[PDB]
Amino acid sequence: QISVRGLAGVENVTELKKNFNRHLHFTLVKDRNVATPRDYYFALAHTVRDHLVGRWIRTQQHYYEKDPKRIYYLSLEFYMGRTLQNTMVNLALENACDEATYQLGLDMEELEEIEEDAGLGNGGLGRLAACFLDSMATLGLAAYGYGIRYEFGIFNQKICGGWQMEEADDWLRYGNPWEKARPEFTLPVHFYGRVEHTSQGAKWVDTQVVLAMPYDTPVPGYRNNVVNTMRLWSAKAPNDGYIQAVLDRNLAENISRVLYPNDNFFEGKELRLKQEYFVVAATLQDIIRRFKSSTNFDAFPDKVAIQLNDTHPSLAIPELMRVLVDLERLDWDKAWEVTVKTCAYTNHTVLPEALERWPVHLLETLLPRHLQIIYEINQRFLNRVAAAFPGDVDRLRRMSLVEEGAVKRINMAHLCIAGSHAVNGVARIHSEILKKTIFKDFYELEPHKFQNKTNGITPRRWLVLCNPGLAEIIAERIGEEYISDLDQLRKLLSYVDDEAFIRDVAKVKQENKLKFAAYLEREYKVHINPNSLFDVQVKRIHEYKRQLLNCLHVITLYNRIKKEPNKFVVPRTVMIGGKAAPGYHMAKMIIKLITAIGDVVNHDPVVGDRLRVIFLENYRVSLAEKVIPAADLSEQISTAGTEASGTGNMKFMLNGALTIGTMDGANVEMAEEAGEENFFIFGMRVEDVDRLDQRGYNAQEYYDRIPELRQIIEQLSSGFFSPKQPDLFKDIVNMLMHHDRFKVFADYEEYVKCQERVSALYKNPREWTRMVIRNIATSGKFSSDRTIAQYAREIWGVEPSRQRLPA
Amino acid sequence: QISVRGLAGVENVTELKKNFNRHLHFTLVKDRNVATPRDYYFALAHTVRDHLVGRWIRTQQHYYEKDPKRIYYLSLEFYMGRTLQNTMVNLALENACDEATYQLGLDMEELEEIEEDAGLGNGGLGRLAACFLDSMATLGLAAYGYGIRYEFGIFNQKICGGWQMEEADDWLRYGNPWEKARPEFTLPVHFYGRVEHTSQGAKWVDTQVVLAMPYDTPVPGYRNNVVNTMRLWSAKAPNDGYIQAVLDRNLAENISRVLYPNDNFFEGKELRLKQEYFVVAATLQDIIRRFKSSTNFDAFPDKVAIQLNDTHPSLAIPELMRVLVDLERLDWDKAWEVTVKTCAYTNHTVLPEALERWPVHLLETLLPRHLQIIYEINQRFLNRVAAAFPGDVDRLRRMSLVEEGAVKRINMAHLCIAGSHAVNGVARIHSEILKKTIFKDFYELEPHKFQNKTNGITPRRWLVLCNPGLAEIIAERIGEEYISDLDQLRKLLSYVDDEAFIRDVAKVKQENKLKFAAYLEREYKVHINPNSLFDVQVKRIHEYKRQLLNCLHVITLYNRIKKEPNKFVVPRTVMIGGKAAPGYHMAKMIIKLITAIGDVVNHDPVVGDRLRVIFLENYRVSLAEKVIPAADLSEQISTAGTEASGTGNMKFMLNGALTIGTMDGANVEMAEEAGEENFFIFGMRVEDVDRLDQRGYNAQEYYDRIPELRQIIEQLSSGFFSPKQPDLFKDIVNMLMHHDRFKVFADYEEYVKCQERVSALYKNPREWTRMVIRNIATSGKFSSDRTIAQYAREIWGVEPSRQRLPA
Ligand SMILES: N=C1NC(=O)[C@]2(O[C@H](CO)[C@@H](O)[C@H](O)[C@H]2O)S1
Ligand SMILES: N=C1NC(=O)[C@]2(O[C@H](CO)[C@@H](O)[C@H](O)[C@H]2O)S1
Ligand SMILES: *Cc1c(COP(=O)(O)O)cnc(C)c1O
Ligand SMILES: *Cc1c(COP(=O)(O)O)cnc(C)c1O
Repeated sequence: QISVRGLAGVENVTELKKNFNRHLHFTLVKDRNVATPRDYYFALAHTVRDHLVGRWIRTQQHYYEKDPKRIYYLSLEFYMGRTLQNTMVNLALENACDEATYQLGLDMEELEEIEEDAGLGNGGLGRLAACFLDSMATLGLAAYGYGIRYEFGIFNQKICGGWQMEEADDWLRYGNPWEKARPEFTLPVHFYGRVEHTSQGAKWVDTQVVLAMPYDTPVPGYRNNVVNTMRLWSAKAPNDGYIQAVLDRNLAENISRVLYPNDNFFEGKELRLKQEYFVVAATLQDIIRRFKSSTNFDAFPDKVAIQLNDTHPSLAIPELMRVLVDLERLDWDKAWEVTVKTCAYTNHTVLPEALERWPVHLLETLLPRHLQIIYEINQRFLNRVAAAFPGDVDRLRRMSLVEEGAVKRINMAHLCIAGSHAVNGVARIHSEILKKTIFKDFYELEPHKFQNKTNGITPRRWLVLCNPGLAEIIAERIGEEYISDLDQLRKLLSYVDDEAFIRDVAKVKQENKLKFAAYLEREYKVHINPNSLFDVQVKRIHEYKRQLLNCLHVITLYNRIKKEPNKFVVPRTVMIGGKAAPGYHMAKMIIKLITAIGDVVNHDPVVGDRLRVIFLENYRVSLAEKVIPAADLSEQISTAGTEASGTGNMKFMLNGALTIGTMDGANVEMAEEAGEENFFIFGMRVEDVDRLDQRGYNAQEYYDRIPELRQIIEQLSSGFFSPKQPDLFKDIVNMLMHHDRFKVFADYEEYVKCQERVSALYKNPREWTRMVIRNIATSGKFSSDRTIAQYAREIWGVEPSRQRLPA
Repeated sequence: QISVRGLAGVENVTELKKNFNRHLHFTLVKDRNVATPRDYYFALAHTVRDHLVGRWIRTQQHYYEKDPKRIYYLSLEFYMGRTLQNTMVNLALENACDEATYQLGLDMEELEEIEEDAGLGNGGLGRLAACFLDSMATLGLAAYGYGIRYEFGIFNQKICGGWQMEEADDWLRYGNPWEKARPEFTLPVHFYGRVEHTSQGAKWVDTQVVLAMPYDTPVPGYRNNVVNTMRLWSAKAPNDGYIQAVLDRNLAENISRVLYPNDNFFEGKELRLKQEYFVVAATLQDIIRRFKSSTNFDAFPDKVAIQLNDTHPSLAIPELMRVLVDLERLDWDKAWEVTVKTCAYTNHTVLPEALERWPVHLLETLLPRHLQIIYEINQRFLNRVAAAFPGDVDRLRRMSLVEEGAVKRINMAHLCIAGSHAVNGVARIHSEILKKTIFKDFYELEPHKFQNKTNGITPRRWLVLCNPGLAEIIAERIGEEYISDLDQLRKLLSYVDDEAFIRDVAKVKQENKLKFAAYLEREYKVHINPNSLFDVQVKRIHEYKRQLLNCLHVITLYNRIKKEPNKFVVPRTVMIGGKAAPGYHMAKMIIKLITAIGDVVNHDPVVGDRLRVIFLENYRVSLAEKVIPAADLSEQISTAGTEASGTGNMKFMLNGALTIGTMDGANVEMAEEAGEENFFIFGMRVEDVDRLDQRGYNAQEYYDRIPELRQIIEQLSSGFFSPKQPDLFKDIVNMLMHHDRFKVFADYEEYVKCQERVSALYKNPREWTRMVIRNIATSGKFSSDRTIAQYAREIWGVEPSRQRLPA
């Protein structure tokens, strides 16, 4: 149908139909009379998977022959979403499969909806790892993603009576056709025990053993025949009254059972620590095995890079030291040099509650030898600090890996900086914040370590896959090369006055909105005006992200309409979605507030179809692929200094929405790329937030001086949005008035004014679309191909390549 | 190579090689450079599995079109063993696959050894169900085996310091290529809750739900293109703080986690009761669904037969009543008629400790509605008894389903008899014992219900598969038809004086013994004389089976040699193997005694290679396939009246061993078929045991009057076989002298004398072999094809067929 989806060659289509029928018969053991839509999905998945296999085997043997430096991306989260369409896109099989399935009397898009998301992440950090794997494969890097194969991923969210309920995400229930179990590469992981000091050195003994069984998933590059591996570990009990002993195997296997559902919040639970060590211990043995199968560990950093995704895999540092010192018998100083040159650390947030600080008593019991190694690292590190800054005793305590207090804790971020040759933030403003505030001491000691690597998103999933209509009209003008060279979108600036292109851009958006409006009615029986401005905020629910600020604007619009009902206003559909961590009460109250506002606004006859408020249930990767292409306005409204980067922001920019946002995270760079005239910027800058903190934030001041704000708070308190439970939102009001860390009231006036300017521009379709074209055209910097190329050249010391392997 | 293994056609071999390479590449994602022997096994298994699929689909659609009466064999155990070779044998693919793999540079027998046993049974009862599935498919019956897919089967036995250690049988670790998950047929099973009585009847409410997910395994008939299904249920939690809630899903899923390892012993544990209801509830819903997809339940017994394998699935009776009365709204009397005509019950033992008697308080809590239905059944049943035998109040209490006492219990055997139209024992003597003793009251009320169905074994697995050499020399004389018509072996009687046949029979045995003697040295580094008489007792370790009587003989032989070292004796290798239930102390002591005797006997220089005692570790189906063909003497020495049938006995008879045995179980019929002159019969008959019980068994009498026996007991007590632990076997001696339920001493003299006659005959190879030929020739009755044909005609009301479906 459309060119960017590839060729539907007669032979290809014939062969796909044949192999589809083969799998339906031999693999699924079905015939067309009893086959369910799910059977058809699986037959297609197996058919597409067959085309990966040759390339996968050839890629891995190519790496063995050439022996390039290997990149190991360690993460507790990989938010992959669905795999079928992505694989077709990267293998240029989409049109052929569409044709093949059409000839068999099937609708391929219907089959695609059957696939479960691989929801092995919480949000942005997990999704970044997924985009990164795609870009590493597309750039021909010998890269491996290493993580945990959670039996249960991020919970499915149901909304009951306006409240979030959590349901287990049993994503493996029907099987996963993409993974290949590799039980032959099973490795032991040790826990507990004690340290014995001998003549030959330290020995870690009397441990409990859990087995780590790997499952490999292929990661195809974009039309380059490279297929890399994501290896995820699953916990298995070793095979050594009777019934209870067998049942108790569950205890060991619980390590890989479930993803911790906390976004930007540290929970110091033992099971989480076990997960972190489990992935690190299994992965490092695998790395070392692969390295030896190429004694001389001097060359280890030349053949191995380990990227630590946040501090979650920080135990890699002392584990690598443990193996090199206790098992390989290297001297400490040599082992340390190898470790530092091998490891690099990426920080993803400065929120204090997100920082991992593990109680010493936990490490003492679970990982006694690692604790010893951490103390040794700390002593040697602090000796360097003392030598560089003689007499500065407070710096010593500020920089220590060990935090003193009620309970002693290890600061894992400090461990990561000490043990890595490179430390990066994920957007320019964030990386500057790291050097100026939380890691200032470390920057002063080792400034060469500190870098920036601004985040990105893969344009395969986030344009070609989710928005083929837009990909096509772009390709019609500038060709297909931009899909793996997103900077080429700049060429679209010469079409900003092109009447045909303006018309096409606007038509594609309208089509996307109609499709999404239909999806809502079918799957959720809710009716929306497709001619309204689609105002979308989708991301995890958190105070710092300020869904509450959005809520205040929505209530402002509602109150203004009620005050002057017969005055024209630009119709809006305000869509908010995202999951709250199960134990985060305020986030759950925010979800309830949004639905409560919807209940009032959506049933007020005077409002009509001029304002609608919808809570998008179960926001996840597959839903992002639907809603983002349909959005007109992207809400990126975190308090300045809190969103390290954001990546949702980049997705909306690429898909033809305009952005209303603070100068926070990557928004700063997005505005810089597009021009501030083409961005709806409002609110405090970081410096303004600092000034307010110095004199003290008093929310009452804003309440006292802004009558429209006062009205809203009075409505909330009095039970306007909760008639039968008048005090339901008192916690929200109390927080806003007395304990608001994120200064919601301080940005309210500028936000509302800025939103009026959004409405003004939307009334002029042509100028709206021209500004959109200016955004899409300057979105190139935010390709994860650019991000990964920078990691490769500036941290890993390897050169990317766009050359293809033989098919 | 040999004809009974089928044709190796050039096209077949070419196609098998092609599909093998296809699976290695696409299914296993390997190439020949990195492929492990296990990968090669899986490639072959998938290749052979492909040939089942068409036949499997066609068989099931054939049953749908013809709508024959369906047979449902309900069992908690299916001891399947390995599947690869069996499938090849039944599809006539063995030689073709051997050729194909040979041309690829692989040894097929080596690949076969990689497959794990499906050890979903304890021993004889579980293996009977497996043989029965094979025969039902071979006889073209529309039959389904229904059970539980245990994650862990019968434990792997290791011997450490002469003691049994148990290891978890993680049989699914590398995957099971034979099964197909059918998540679309998942069914809810209910537990706990309470009964509510309404105007519309009883309602079972507030239950906890566990999901039952079926996995289907194909069961191929012998070269008839029939492929039936064994459906095994796996327990799954439904999808509805957070972390602990997810982890607690394990509790529901524990139902299908592990096989209870008790052989002939009832353990009244709640988890076991849950397993029993789980299989029954899921299976009956599946049966009813299939029945409705052909309201009028009058025809239910014409289209459905349910065979209860022991009392383990006895809850089928009240569950069927529950569904018919509570859900389908049939009146009680009609529901009962349907239930009785649908259900039939097979009793497998009379040992009192094996009988299921469930505490009422357990049923009350777990299955409150079933308890109510059981009481109602009991009241109506006892009203019939009272009417038939007026005034006989003791009969009423003897026949009650409810047993009074300290704890009230339900007698599940009584429930089964009341609710079934047919009750059978498993050998003629056993069925007579049922009518004369334990179910005498029931027989008097309903004599028409009571039947015999003498057990059998499948000659596919137990001759063609495990002993191709013997199958071939038989086929050379009388053709191949005997493999599905075992009565044709009678034709071998006309070769009993044929010098060539005598030579061939003896050569095949010698070859089997050499092969097994080699297996011992390779896998267990133990050296045995292959010219010795192979004296084998393999079966679960139990007092009633009297491994101890064997031990007494072995020590007698040893003492006689030590007394007259330079006298000639027929050399023997005495092999004993089998598992003990983990909580059965005496059985574990027996294993320790056997190894302790071996330690002394095997290292005594004066004995030399004249006597060896070996404990066969980890006795299981795959080991039975090796040792049984190598055996000369089969030990079947249970106390008369205790072994309901035995089936190991039949396996040895078919494979050219002579039998030393009591007149117990099927031994009686085996002796009857072969002639008592061709059997080594010894010991008390049932009537003799009864006489001894009447006057009281005094073991001291035998100790006092048999000096050879006295010496052995003195050796045991004094520490001759345990120097460093002199009193190790005091429990054994104490039991033998004072608390021996199985009268070991009473059969000692006759056993030893009988064993002397065995040795005498073995010294005359020609006459030994002629007697062997007379056994093999009369083994036809003990084909499970004969057994199943009798079930079909006399219980299920269906006609077997040897006609083949189209290929
Ligand atoms: N636990 C986190 N989750 C995120 O999304 C974080 O990482 C993302 C990827 O770098 C960033 O874009 C987000 O700003 C940050 O909150 S940190
Ligand atoms: N729990 C049991 N295990 C058996 O082997 C039993 O059933 C077999 C099959 O009918 C019989 O051959 C055995 O004699 C009997 O012990 S009963
Ligand atoms: C991109 C993405 C995120 C991150 O969005 P932000 O707005 O940057 O927080 C979260 N969840 C999903 C499902 C995503 O696709
Ligand atoms: C046949 C068989 C049995 C039953 O043997 P008996 O001697 O009848 O108790 C037990 N275990 C296995 C593995 C078998 O193959």
